[PDB]
Parts: sequence; C-alpha cells; structure tokens
Amino acid sequence: LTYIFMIDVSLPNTTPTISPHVPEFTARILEKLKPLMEEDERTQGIKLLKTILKWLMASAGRSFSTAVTEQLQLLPLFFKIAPVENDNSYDELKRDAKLCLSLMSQGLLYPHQVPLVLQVLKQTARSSSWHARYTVLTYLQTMVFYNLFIFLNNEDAVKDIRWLVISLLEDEQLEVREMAATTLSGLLQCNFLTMDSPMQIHFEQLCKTKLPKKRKRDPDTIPSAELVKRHAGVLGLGACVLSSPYDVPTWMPQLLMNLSAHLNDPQPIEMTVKKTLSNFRRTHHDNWQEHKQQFTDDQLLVLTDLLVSPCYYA
Amino acid sequence: MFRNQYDNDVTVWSPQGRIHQIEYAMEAVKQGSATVGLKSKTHAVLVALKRAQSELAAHQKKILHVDNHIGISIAGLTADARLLCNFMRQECLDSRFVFDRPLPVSRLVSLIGSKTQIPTQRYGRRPYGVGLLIAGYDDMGPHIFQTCPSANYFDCRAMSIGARSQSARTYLERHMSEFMECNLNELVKHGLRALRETLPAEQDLTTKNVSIGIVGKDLEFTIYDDDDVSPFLEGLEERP
Amino acid sequence: TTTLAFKFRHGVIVAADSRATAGAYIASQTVKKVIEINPYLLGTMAGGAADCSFWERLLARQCRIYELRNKERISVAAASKLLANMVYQYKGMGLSMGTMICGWDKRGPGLYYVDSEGNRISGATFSVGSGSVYAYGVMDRGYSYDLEVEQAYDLARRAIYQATYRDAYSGGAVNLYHVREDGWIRVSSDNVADLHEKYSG
Amino acid sequence: LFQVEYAQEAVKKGSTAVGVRGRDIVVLGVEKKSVAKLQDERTVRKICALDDNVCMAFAGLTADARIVINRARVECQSHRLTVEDPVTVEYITRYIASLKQRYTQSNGRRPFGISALIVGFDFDGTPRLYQTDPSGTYHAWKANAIGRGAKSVREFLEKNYTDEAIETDDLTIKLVIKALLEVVQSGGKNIELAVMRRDQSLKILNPEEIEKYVAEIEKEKEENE
Amino acid sequence: MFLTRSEYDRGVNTFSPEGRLFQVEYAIEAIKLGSTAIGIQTSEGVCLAVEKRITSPLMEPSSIEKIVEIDAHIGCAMSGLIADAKTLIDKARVETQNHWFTYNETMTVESVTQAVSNLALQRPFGVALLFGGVDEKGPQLFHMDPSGTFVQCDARAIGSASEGAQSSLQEVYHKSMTLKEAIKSSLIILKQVMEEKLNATNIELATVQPGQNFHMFTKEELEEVIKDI
Amino acid sequence: MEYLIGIQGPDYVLVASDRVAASNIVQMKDDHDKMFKMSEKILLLCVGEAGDTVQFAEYIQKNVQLYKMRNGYELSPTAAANFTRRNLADCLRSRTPYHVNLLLAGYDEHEGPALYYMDYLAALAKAPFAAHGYGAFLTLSILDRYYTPTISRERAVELLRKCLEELQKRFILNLPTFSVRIIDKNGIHDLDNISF
Repeated sequence: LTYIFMIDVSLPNTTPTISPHVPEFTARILEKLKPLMEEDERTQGIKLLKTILKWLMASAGRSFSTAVTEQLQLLPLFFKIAPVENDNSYDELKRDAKLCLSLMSQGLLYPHQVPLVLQVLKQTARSSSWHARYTVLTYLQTMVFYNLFIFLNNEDAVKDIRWLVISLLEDEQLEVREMAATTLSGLLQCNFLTMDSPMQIHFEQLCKTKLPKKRKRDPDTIPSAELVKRHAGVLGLGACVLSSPYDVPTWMPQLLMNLSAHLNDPQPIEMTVKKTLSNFRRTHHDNWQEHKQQFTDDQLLVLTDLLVSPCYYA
Repeated sequence: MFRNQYDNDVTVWSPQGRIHQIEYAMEAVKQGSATVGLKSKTHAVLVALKRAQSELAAHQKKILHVDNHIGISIAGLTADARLLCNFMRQECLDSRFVFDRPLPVSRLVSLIGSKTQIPTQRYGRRPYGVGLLIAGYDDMGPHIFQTCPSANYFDCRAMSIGARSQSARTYLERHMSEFMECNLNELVKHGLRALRETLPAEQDLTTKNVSIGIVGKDLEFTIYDDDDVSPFLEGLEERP
Repeated sequence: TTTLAFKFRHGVIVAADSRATAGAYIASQTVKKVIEINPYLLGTMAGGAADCSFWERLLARQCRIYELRNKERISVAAASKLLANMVYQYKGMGLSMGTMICGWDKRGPGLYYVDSEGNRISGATFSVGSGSVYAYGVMDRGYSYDLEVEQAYDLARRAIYQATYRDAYSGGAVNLYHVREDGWIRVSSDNVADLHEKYSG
Repeated sequence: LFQVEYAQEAVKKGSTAVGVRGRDIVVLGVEKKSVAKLQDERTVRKICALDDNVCMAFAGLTADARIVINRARVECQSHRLTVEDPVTVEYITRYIASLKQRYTQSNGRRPFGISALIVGFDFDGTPRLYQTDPSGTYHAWKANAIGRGAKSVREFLEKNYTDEAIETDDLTIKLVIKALLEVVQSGGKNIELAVMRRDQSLKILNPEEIEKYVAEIEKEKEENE
Repeated sequence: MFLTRSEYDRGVNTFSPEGRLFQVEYAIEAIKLGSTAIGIQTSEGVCLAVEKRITSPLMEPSSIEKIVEIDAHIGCAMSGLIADAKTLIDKARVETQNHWFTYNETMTVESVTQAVSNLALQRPFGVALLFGGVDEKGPQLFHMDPSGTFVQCDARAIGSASEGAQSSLQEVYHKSMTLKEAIKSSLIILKQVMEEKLNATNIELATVQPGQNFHMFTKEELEEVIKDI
Repeated sequence: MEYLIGIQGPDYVLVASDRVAASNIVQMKDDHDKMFKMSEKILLLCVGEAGDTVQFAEYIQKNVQLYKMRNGYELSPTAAANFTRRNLADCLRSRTPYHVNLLLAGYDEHEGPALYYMDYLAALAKAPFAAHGYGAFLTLSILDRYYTPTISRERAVELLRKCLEELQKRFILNLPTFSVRIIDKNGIHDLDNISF
C-alpha cells in the first residue's frame, strides 16, 4: 500500500498523477470505518483497522509527504483504542496502535497542517474516553517537541494548546490530570509555552477552593467538583516548579511555599504535592548552595520542615 | 555538576573525615513521622503521630512491643525497623529464658549498636536507615534511649525524632524540669503538647493519628490506639 | 489396639477401639483412634499413638498444600506413598506406626495400609493392632463386596466387640466411620456395654 | 526483563511448532527445518517425551532446550516416585516455567530462551495443552502455536478450531498439518508430527504416515474448488 | 517529559542526601504497572475483583488466575505478572499450614501478610498484594505494598490506575455498605478504569464471608451480577 | 519369606513370584505383586525386608525409564543388572543398607534372553535358572533334574508347575498362588496364574 501511494506526492510543481491517490482511499477507509468510530460489522471494522494501522506505520518513514489531511481523521479512533500503558496482554492491536501513534507523532507537519491537527486534538480531548485523553496528551507532548518551531511560529497554536492543557488539567480523572501536569511541565521546560501571571492566578484560584467537609452518612460514586479543582491548582503549581529541575527562578520560592501549604490537604492532592516536592528536592540538591541564595530563611526552614516521604518510610 | 566521588559507598572515607552515606542515612529518619519520648521519675512514655496513605487506610504502627517492660517508636525505614525488632525480641526472650530476668535497656541498646555498626564497615550492606526511641522501666529506673543509623545511642530525659522534631525538642527542654516530678497523666499531656508543637496549624491531634505507649514500675508496656488514647487527649488544653 | 477397615460397594468402613494403654494401666478409654486427615481422607491409629498422630497431621499438611497448589484433592495412593516415604526416612530409629489410609479418589474407593516397617499395600480388607487377628477372623467370615450398608456397620461392630472381648489392650467404645464418595461421616460411637447387652440375647 | 526480550526474540526466530487438544487425542506438530546437504537429520528432534503421558515441543535455543528437557524428565520421574502417580501436565509446566524465572548458574540469560508447548493426558485422562514463556508465565490453551509465524497460525487456529474439526481424531491431526502448511512452504517432508493417542505412549508419525494425511487435505482442498 | 535524572539515583543500596532510596522507589513505581484490582472490606464480608486481560479465545480462561486462595478463609489478589507473585503465594500457603499444624488454629490475615512481608525483606520483589479474608476479628482487608509494608484498608485499589479508582472508592465507600452493594460498586469502578464493556471473560471476582469459605464466582454467577448493574 | 524363580530358555525367560505379602502371623494381602517392569522387555523381581524392596525397585525403575526417555532406546538387561548391582553395593556400606534379593530377567534383540541373580550383598551372577527364598532350597534340585538348555516354553511351564507342587506339598509356609509371566522378543506377556 505504501508503495502504491508513493507516486502521489505534494512536491512543488507536481501535476496530479494518474497513479492511485491516497485521499480517495482514506475516504473509502473512513466510510467503511464509521460504525466503529452492527456486531458483525464491528469485527470487520476491527480487522480493517488492523490493516490500515499496519499501513500507517509502514508509510510513516517512507512517504514523501506524511500526515495527509484525510488520514488524520483516523486518529480519534486510533486514540480511543490505544492503551494507557505498555503490556503484552492487550492482544497486540493496541500495541500496534501505540507504536503507530508514537511514530506518526514523531513526524514533521507543514505549517498549514498544525491548526488542523490541533483541532483534531481538541475534538478527541472532549471525548469521553479517559484513555483517549491520556493518549492525546502524550501524543501532543512528543508531536510538539518535534516541530516545536512550527508550533512556535504559529501563535494561535500556542494559545489553543495552552487552553487544552489547562482544560484537561481539570479533568475528572486522576491519570489524565497527572499526565496533563507532566505535559505542562515539559512545555514549560522547553519554553514553547511560558507561564505568567494568568497561569499563576488561574492555578492559585483553583487551589483556593474550600473542601465540602461533609458526606451523607445514611446513603454519587464520582469524586467531586471541589477537590478536583484543588488538585488541578496544585498540579499547575507542580508543573510550574518542575518546569526548572536544575535551576530555581525567582517565583519558584513563593510557589514552593504555596505548595507547602497544601501538604496536609486530603488525597489525591497530598500524594501529588509530595511527589512534586520530592522531585524538586532530588533535582535541586546538586547546587543547593547556589539555589538557597535565592530563598529566604523562613522559606528555607519551612521547606526543610516538610514531610514528603513515601508511605513505606515509617 | 557537583557529583561527589566519596559518597558512592559507606566504606569510603572522604578527605574531610566523614562518611557521607552515614550522614545521609541519618538524614533519612527525619523523613518519618514525628515521635516523642519522655520520662517521669517512675514512668516513661512514647507518644507518636501515626499517619496514613489514605483516609480509608487504617494507620501505620509506629509503636511496638519488644517486651513487657520495653517498647519502641520507629522512625525511618520500616524494614530496617522490623529487622531490629526481631533481633531485640529474640535477645530479650533469650535473656528471660536463660537468666529468668528482664533484659536491661542499656544492654539491649548496646547490642543494637553492635548490630547497626556492622553494616557501616562492610561493603555492600547499607546502614539501617532507621531511628528509634527505646523506652522501658528497669531496676535502675525509667529510661529513654535514642538510636540512629550512625549506630550511636544516647540517654535522654526526653527526645523527639522524625520530621519537625526540633520544636518538640524546644518545648521538652523548656519543661524537662517539670516532667521529672510529674505524675503519669501530666507527663502524657506534656508529651502530647510537644507532639502538637511539630504539627502544622491545619492539623490537630486526633484519636486516630495519636498513639501512646507507656510503661511503669507496676505497669507493663502498653499501647493505646484510638479510643484508649481519648481520655489522655481530652484533657489537653487548646493549642495557642 | 484393634482397628479395621474394609472396602465395599457403597464405600469404605473404618472401625477402631477407644482404649489407649501404657503397660497394664489404661491411660484413656475415650481416645479417638481415627484421625480426620482432611474432609476427604481418614487415618487410623495403631502402634505409637503419638507417632501416628504427628505424622498423620503432617500428612494432612502436605495434602492441603497440594490441594491449594494443584487445585485438586490428592489421591489416596499418593498420600499413602508420601507417608511411607516420610516414615522410611526414619527407619530403624524405633518408630512404631501402623495405619489405614481411607478415602475416595478418581480411581475409586481407596484403602492402603502403611507400617513403620515400610510396607505399603492396598487391600479390600485390613486390620491392624493387637486385636487385629481376632478382628480379621470375624470380618473375613462376614465380608463381601455386596454387603448392605447397615450390615457392614453391624459387621464392624461385631468384629471390634469380639476382638475387645479377647484382647486386653483393646476396649472402650467402638468408633465407626463411613467414607462416602462425597465425604466421610461418623455413623455412630457405641460403648462396649451396649454392644454386649445387644449381642448377649 | 532485558534478557527476557532477547529470549522472546530468540524464540521468535525459532522453528514453528503447534499443539492441539482433542477429546481422546492431542497432536503436536513442528516444522522440520532443512539442515544441510551432509548433516544427518536424526539428532535434531524439536520434540521430546518428558514421560509416557507427556510430550513437549520447544522453540528457541537448542542447548537450553536440552537442559530444560533433561531437568524436567528427572523431575517427572522424581514426582512419580514421591507420588506414585503420573505427573500432571500443569505440574511439569509449572516446574519448567519455575525453572526459568531459577536461572543459569551464573544468572546469565536467567530466561533460558525457549517458549515450549507442553501437551499430555492427565492421570484422570483429561487432555491438556499448555505453553511456557521465558518470562515464566504459563497458560493453558485449546490450541496454540509458537515460533516463527505463530501469530498468523493463531488466527488460522482461531477460526479453524471447532467442535466439528475435533469431532474426528484424524481430523484433529489434519488441522495441525494445515497450520504448519501455512507456516512452512515446503508442503512435505519438512515437518514432524507426534501424537499421544490417549492411554498409549507417544508415536511419532512415519514420513509416509504424514504423507497420506497431507494428500487427504490436499485432495479436500481440491474438492472445495 | 525530558530526561530528569540525578547522580544519586540508580544506586541500589545508597541513601540519597535527602535520605530517600530512589532506586527502589523507582522500582516500586514500575511495579504499579500491573492490572487494576479493587478490594472492599465490609461487615458482611470482603469483595475482590480484577481485570483478566486475556489475549486470545484459545487461552483457557481458568488457566490465568489473578485471584488465588491462600487458605479457605483467605483470598489474595495480585497486580502484575503472576510469576513474580508465585513465590510469595507459596510462602503464604505453607506458612498458614505451618500455623495450622503447630497451633490447630486458623492464621489471621494480619499474621499472614506479616509473614509474607517477612519473606519480602528476608529486594523490591515487584508485586503488590491485597489480602482479603475473614477472621475472628471479622472481615478484613490488608494491602501489602511492593515496598513490603502492610496496612489495613477499609477499601483499596491496586494496579495501573489504583489512584484513580481509589478516589472513586473514597466517595462511594461507607461502613454500612453491604457486600452486595460493594460488589456493584466495585464493578462500576472496574468499568470506568477499563473503559470496556464488562463481561465474564474480562474480569474475575471473588468473595469471603463469615458464613462461607473463599468462593470464586463462577461464570454463571458473574453473568447474573453484571446483568444486574 | 517370599519365593522367586527364574528359568532361561533359548528364546524366552520364565519367571514367577509368590503373590502373598504378610505380617508376622497373618497374610494381609493374597494378591501382592513383586514383579516390577523396568522396561518393555525387562522385569525386576525383589524380595526382602519390608519397605526396602519397594523403595529400591521404584528407584531402579525410575532411573531406567529415565534412560529410555533421555536416549530413546531401552537398556540392555545386562546393563540394567550392572546398574542395580552398583546401586545396591553402594548402599551396602552406606548408613541405610537395602536388604533385598533380586532376579533381573529380560530379552535383548542382540543377545537374546538372560537371567540374573543378585543377593542382598549385591554380588551378581548370570544363571540359566535361579530362585530366591526358602523354597529355592527345595526347587533347585527339581530344576537341576528336569532342565535342558533347549526347553520349549510349554515344557518350562510344566516344570514350573512341578516345582510349585513341591512347594505346596512340603514347604511349611502357605503359598497358594504364584503369578507367572514370560519374557520374549515380542515383549513381556502375562500367563494364567498357577494356583491350588
């Protein structure tokens, strides 16, 4: 299939070839694949999915023009199916899917492509599947670190991706929240996305939420609106402080004091902040004489007097 | 950037005449939850702040019975702790078996010192990264013994270990004169207030997170968990 | 000691006296000389009471371990062999054990005899103990594969009763067990006086 | 875990083998790779009988397979001794898997480098099929494949395995042949078959014996058209 | 997620200056990759559930067991590959039978998990266990971390997304919860984390009660259950 | 005591064993089998102290089956005999000596039938005919009388029956039944048990 569609190309001053054209084929594929994205039809859809997935991973490194606009429409379906971890029990359709996502994400995009791919990423992110949201975050992570300069040249892209990362930072599910925080830490670390007063006040507001402190003794099976907001706020602060592992900026001490405030907050906020602080402590220890000078004495003693150890300690 | 050649292993002396690994392991006990030990003339207590991974989680067992007349409160690594507890329990049992006698606390801490010191000098065996408060009553009287991964041990009127032990140390050294003539309930109250000194303002001592271990001349070492600690807790005045 | 066991169509029977004697003196008249290895097996006590008890309890241990690991109840033959190996490890050291391992297995009803001497044998009928001879007589006279269940119970009671009547070191109460394909039971335990009162007329 | 990946790649390279489970029969097939002009084919087996009631097929490194096979044989006999009963296929599988996760004497390639199909009949008489992995995970299957191209075979086995296919024992054999035939293009002597045939010891098929079965399915392939 | 690394990590038996053992902490981090499982402790009894993750239809479903029986009164669940656990499982079984042989009494779940942690010391060992059984005290659930530390939990989840399930467990759980209500609850959690339609093949459920021994729900029983929700 | 007997022919070996196993005064089992099948064409007989017979026979049986599984061809009877002799001799001066008396009879495709004799001391000798037990003292003279190197198997059966008749007539211990088997190039083949 790759060798079939290779002759069709987007090279400059190329006439439309008479050879087979990839968009019509992807259109046929998507049209047959709509039900997956009857019971018997579902299985045929899965088999077709397997074949086209193999085609995608084959055409990842070969095609002259990667990421044809039609084939991006398959990414929602590839996203929801793909697993959130690496394991052999998954029956290997999901393993192939994960490989395909990683490979396609490690691919150049034209400037005209990135608004389209970001629109797709926004569409799948509002999808229900928490697996899907985790996958879009990590795909976004690597797909941004590659062609970061394209994304950087496009300001609307930076705006949309910022909005999406912060939006998913507040999602109900803890895994996607922590993943969003990690993506944010990376985006900040590379400086593709830069924190400022808006991010800081947004996270401070979300953290500054009073917990209900009540429950129904006599009788949702879902978490709640308060604690998720608290968690997202502290997650924002954690992504910020982890943005700079080997150096401390001027705002980091204040952020650290604000984290130390929530150390006794109820779970999951406690586990999150403890992990972030432990990571800060291990990373910044190398040049702590240089780092401490930025800090005040009260900040320093407060940070020294922190119980961030894991459960197995004690 | 500032990688240090000489902290790789415990057997390595630095040019500054220090064992960085031992110092670091002594740094580890502070990772644990705070615990307070103090004594009157005829009583000795161990007051600990147990903590949980989750609300559903029940709580970790900081206080332990080595014997009828000896108890401990662990800080640092619980594995190293359980090893030490088994060793000490066996030693006390051996002493009762052989001599029909309770083991002296000074003797027990000395044995712990030897056992802990051994890894420090051997390659490939990391130090016991645990700090203990050893409390018991013997013929001499009540005792409070601190031990560290360094294998040094001390005798104290009172001591606190773990995270934020320093504030409790300050209160304790302020009121150490009072503790000696104190009755049992007052001594427990002092320990509770000292443990409160370490707590953040948001946190407050509760039945669940507090564990009291107490020994006396006519009283075996006991542990009070949640309800058993409530009478001692209720009397304590509100924090400033 | 008098214990016996026989296989018949419906299942396996195990009968034993309750007397336990050190020398002439009877220490205990109420001893349960049949050991509940597990709900699907039985053991029988003879010779050294303590030896048989300990080694049979350890057999139960190994059988439960096997049950959990393999998720299958162990074969009676396997248990008899395992016990034989354990005792043979100690052969010549003064152990006195004789026992009858009774269970139902995939093969069928199983009866195996095991001795400290090292003998391991399967049999339709067996007896072991001081009065075993006297038991063998009556049971061999009365036995068939086609016995009715109550007839088997009565036959066992006759055997144990007469063996007690002859033998000094046997006595007390007959304790009677039936191993069924589902599992074992205690059918009844009767004191020798009631038996004599029954048979006398 | 890192050695496991190398071991899994090694068994991936190895010769294909399959096993099937049937009511009164179990069949084991392994493709006989060409050796050379001058080598003698006797020494290479790719099939081993751990006991009368157990048979094994391995894929991967031959020497490690030899070691495993010997250790399992001696274990089978010792278990027969201690228990007086034939060894269970699950048991010997548990041992071979358990042998993988002791190690080499040096601990080098702690996974020995074979995933093997263990097939046999229980003492009660129920057929069993299992496999092992270098990792040590072991499973049971109605049918399975190992070695090169096993995944493609599993798809063929997934659809082909049926009550109708297993209803006839000779058909139970023929299904294995078709599985190998997809795996190996020789369409002939490059194959080795072994059958347990409940209550009797393993009988390796003769080259003529396999040949007629191959012809029968080849005819049945003809008949469909 | 760029490379974050420090000099002090990668050392097996080296304390970092903070005092942390980072190599083993990372090793614990990997052990949590296993399949998700949930255990609910109630007055009525203990409910354990886990996702099967079978590859193929040909595989015998019973062949892979993510729940096991240490003793008649005990059940245990593990996350990750069974092979790492098998040693601990064997130790638990043999220990409880030592207890029975020696003391003619049933070993408490606290004692059993304690003895397994006593094995675990005497490597990180790469398994998380969730012991659940009934005892004289009552139904109990003990979580043994791959660290080797063991604690009683009213409810607990282990595996790929134990934390996400745990937060759900916090909201739903209460002391008055019945085992039946817990079962329906626990299935709801597995449905969410799995994001797949629950069926008899993709999960295994087991329970322990005071009245009965460890009973693993047969396929028919699981069908009746999931149909209810 | 238990009675064993072996008769070697040109193309066959004939063996019998009494099938009674007993306690001191009483015979518990009237159908005990003292014949152990090491291989397809080889039979091991054992009599002696309780337990030792069984353990030793089983060990030898398993090692032989192991040789078969490992190498793909059964052992020669001579070889199995020498292997048994080695093990028993090693055990003699060990802490645990097995007290057993053996007959190893088997047929080889190359070397044909053979009959071996081994005492508890583990000395080995190949003989045309042999026996163990107290009854051997009685029946060896019968064998010496009516033996020929060229006996037809039916004639061997008749001879064996005469020997057992001598046992029933004279030998104090009741030996009601003797199980009989014949070794051939075809293999081991059972026969109707001679009984009285």
